[PDB]
Amino acid sequence: VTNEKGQAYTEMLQLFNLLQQWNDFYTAENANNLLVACQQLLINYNEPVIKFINDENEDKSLLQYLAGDDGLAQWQFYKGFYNNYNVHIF
Amino acid sequence: VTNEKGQAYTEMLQLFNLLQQWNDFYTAENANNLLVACQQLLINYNEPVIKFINDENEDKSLLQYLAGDDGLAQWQFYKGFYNNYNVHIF
Amino acid sequence: VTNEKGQAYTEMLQLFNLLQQWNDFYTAENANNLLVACQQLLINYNEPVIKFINDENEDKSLLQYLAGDDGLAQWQFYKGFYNNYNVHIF
Amino acid sequence: MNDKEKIDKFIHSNLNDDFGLSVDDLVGKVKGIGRFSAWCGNSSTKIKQVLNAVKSIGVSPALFAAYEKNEGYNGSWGWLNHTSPQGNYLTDAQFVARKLVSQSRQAGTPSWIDAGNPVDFVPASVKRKGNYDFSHNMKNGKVGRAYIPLTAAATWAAYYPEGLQASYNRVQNYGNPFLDAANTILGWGGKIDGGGLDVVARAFEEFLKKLQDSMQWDLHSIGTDKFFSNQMFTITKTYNNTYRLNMNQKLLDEMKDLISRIDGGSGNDTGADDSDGDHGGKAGKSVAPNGKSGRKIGGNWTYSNLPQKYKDAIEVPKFDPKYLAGSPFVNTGDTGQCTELTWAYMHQIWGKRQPAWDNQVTNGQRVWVVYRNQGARVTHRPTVGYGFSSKPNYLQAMLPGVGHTGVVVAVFKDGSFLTANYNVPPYWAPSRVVEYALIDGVPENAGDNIMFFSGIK
Repeated sequence: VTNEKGQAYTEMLQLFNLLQQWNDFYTAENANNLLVACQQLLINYNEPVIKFINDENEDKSLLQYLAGDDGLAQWQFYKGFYNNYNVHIF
Repeated sequence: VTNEKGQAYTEMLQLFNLLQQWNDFYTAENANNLLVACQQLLINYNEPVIKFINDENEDKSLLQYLAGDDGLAQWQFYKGFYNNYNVHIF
Repeated sequence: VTNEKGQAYTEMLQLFNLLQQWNDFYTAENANNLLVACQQLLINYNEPVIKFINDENEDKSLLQYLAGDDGLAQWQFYKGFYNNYNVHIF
Repeated sequence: MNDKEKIDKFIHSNLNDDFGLSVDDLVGKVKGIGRFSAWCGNSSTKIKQVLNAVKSIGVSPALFAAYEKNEGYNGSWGWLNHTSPQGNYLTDAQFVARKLVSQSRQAGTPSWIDAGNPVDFVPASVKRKGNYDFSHNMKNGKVGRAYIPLTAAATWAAYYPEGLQASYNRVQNYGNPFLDAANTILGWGGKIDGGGLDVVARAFEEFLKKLQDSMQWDLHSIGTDKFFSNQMFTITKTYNNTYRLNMNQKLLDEMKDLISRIDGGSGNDTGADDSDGDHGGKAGKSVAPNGKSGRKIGGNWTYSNLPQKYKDAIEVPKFDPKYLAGSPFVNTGDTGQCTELTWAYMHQIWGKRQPAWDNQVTNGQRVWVVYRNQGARVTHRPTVGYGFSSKPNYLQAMLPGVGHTGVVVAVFKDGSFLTANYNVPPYWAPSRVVEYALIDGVPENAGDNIMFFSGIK
């Protein structure tokens, strides 16, 4: 049980650091938005997010793990997510 | 199993949002430090942190849950923690 | 008299520069708070502050000069000071 | 680049500038160099710890390493020359990195005179130009802001390099800290120089491909020569030599749904009578879907900041947090979710514990199915006291496959309605803050995009 809580904290920090590369952190509001966006990704899309975190490929996309290879599905997911959290997940 | 990972993600976000009230987020460096500090608190002091997160008292102190009612012990803990993470936990 | 005014301005600049090492300056509000804090220290604790400014020891602490070697007294002083000015004086 | 251009670009670089060198590039290059040799024992692991620590504090590993190489090793001094060591190698490196970051942001003036050997030889014209550059051109967090105030050698190196010579300063020959650090970083291979729109395009290309996919299926003959339609397209004879191509309504819905809703478009699911049937229901007021898809025409107000006219129009009791207590969403980590408000508020309005799940994932778009499976009616009419399920684009639904849910608390003569919601901006889960939003009516052909369900009786 102790390992599982430690792993969840590591997964959240890893996802946050990856998404931070595509998100401006100048404002405190955006920093809060990315934190909320990461916790909603881990709660609703755990298996996709864990695959994305553990992928060592330079061209890896979280959208591919979340919506598959269909660009229109990826776009519709991204647009819905960005409207809700103001966070980039490319 | 699914519930435990969701709960650890919620506890992390709740602790981060509480500690954010005492920590300036203007710099990206401070944001990473608070994320690491919250993970280290939940990994090493899970039971105290869960009590603090679930306390509805306005005057609740995380230091009281971590070091007890002794102000010198609370100060020694706070000083060691602040030196290591540059994070306020009052 | 001319020397005394020059000395007080040097003491204020020296204290401000020392305390600046422990205080994030990103915001104008924090810069204003440190200015007021340094003046209140030099007005109410001149002798302790002058000893701290003239100490060449790497481990020197302004709290030791203000509250003595008792860690609980140093904590109580620091907590009251930080609450009033939002400034670190370790 | 001449030496003056190197110094100028270097002092104007950010204190955290990597200079094109990673921590891994530096670890091999700093072996044998002063304190990296004496304190870290040339250990790649200890060197990486120091360089990562200074980087995390906001100081360039390349700048910190270049400084140590040029300054040299004195056992009595810490990583910053003329300072005692502070604790162990790592603690001292972190202390020096914090001092450099503080100094760079610090109020400062160039140190025109060496404190140890005070000779004023620098022309007042040079001092004025250097003071102007340092105060107006050199922003906080720059390399020059960290070093120019600390020493006269740094000030002379930046604005009067000839002052480093004993001829000019009348004391001794000084090293050039900026040129030596710049040359060391360049020698190491470091360099001194001083949005989903495509996704939109890919989406359009997919739609074009989707048009191809619809066409893949073979047509059937509708009646005789007059028509030849399938389920997506109609071939209708126009004249002896003419056929006009119409499109089946399904096709328009098939992709039109894709435009707004990625999956589940409209299921033509069993609905409710156009008649309000208030008698049929427990109570409350309803309005017919009026078209004008629209969306939230105002909202996210807490009860305290809700405009009085909308507050007066609320026909349901104000939400009481006591209904949340004992919530099944607390155990699942779903505290403050829109489904939790729907469950608790419908429990308050209907007086019975409402369903949270049906052995499937329950979310904003599907919660109406959970209630319907328990005998909860459901309708396309926004009805006061009824829960709603909305796929993305509707009633604040932002995520495809998750949707949004809440309770209808008022309906207006223009067909607009007020909703009570959780997990919407600015109060995301797990805040449990009730937010009121005005919605612009309902599209006539929304179907399962928007469903309005009652509470179980």
